[PDB]
Amino acid sequence: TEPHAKKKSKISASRKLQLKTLLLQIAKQELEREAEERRGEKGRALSTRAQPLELAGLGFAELQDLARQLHARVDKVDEERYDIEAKVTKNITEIADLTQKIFDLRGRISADAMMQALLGARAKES
Amino acid sequence: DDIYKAAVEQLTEEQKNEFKAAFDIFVLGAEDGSISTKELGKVMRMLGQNPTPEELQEMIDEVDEDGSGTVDFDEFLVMMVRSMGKSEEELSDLFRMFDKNADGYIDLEELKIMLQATGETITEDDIEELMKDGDKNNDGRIDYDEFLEFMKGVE
Amino acid sequence: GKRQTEREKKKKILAERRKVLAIDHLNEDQLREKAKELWQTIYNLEAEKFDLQEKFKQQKYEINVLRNRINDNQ
Ligand SMILES: [Ca+2]
Ligand SMILES: [Ca+2]
Ligand SMILES: [Ca+2]
Repeated sequence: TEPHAKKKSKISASRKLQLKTLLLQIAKQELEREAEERRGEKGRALSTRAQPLELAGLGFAELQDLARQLHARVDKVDEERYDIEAKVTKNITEIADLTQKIFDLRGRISADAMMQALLGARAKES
Repeated sequence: DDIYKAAVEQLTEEQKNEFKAAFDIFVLGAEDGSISTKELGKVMRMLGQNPTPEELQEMIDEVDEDGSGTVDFDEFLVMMVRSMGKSEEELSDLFRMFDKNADGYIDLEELKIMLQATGETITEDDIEELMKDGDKNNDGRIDYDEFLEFMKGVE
Repeated sequence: GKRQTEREKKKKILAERRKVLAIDHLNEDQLREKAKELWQTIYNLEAEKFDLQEKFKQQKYEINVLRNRINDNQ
């Protein structure tokens, strides 16, 4: 290979660093915003999927039947939860495998001490 | 690179003058006024170190910006500051926030949107240079691995 | 093959998690509380289901990125 020009930039590395720092800050704010919005979404989903009990005016036998109905629903919802959990579990196995794959594909003396040795008393600032 | 370059920009003149005096010791007698593995080895051994030729070559390659196989004074300053950030999991979550269309890449539009959201005055040069800084393989976008290098050492 | 083992495992885990409903000694007031308790269980299970659905979506994103990284680095 032959030599080539160095990368040159219109802006200072000091400016780039400031911009990157601010970029990470706002990404972090957007992450908190996402979490808050997801909490809101969770509240609304739970309003629909698990609506409040109406117990007023149910007699003894009606209450016995309701408890049996709710207990049956517990079984059904647990089964649905299990099914999504099973998909999450399979994704974990896939994530672990792909993470290993990409890792594989991707696979002194300090200036202080050096300056003291080379320059002796002429090293002050450094 | 970026965090080291910034440290170099902030060196005082007297600091740079002292580094120049050190650089002159390294390059004494060199054909092209530059530090090759020959000069680097000589000085490292003078300093009591015993690097292999491979370690020597690697030390040069780390800071060589023009592929000369040698270290000039500007590259020497970077070598000096190098000789003295967030976790990957944390950066992975932040990456997702840049990636607004969820395609696994940060494009120029997504970078622009993020930069404007900072509240700083964003010039066209700010946008073009950051993208060029981040995009190592010249496809005009920042992939996950490029993003990690791009943010390396950023607080 | 793999399907009948996944199915029997599912049946086994759900069986182990199931509670006995014993309400036959309870009066009206106790039954109302028992109903509220079961409702809360359903609520908590739905909440856990929601968390898993959100995790699943983030996982699909992560998998897509990983697949792109692998393709680009081969
Ligand atoms: Ca060079
Ligand atoms: Ca994108
Ligand atoms: Ca790129």
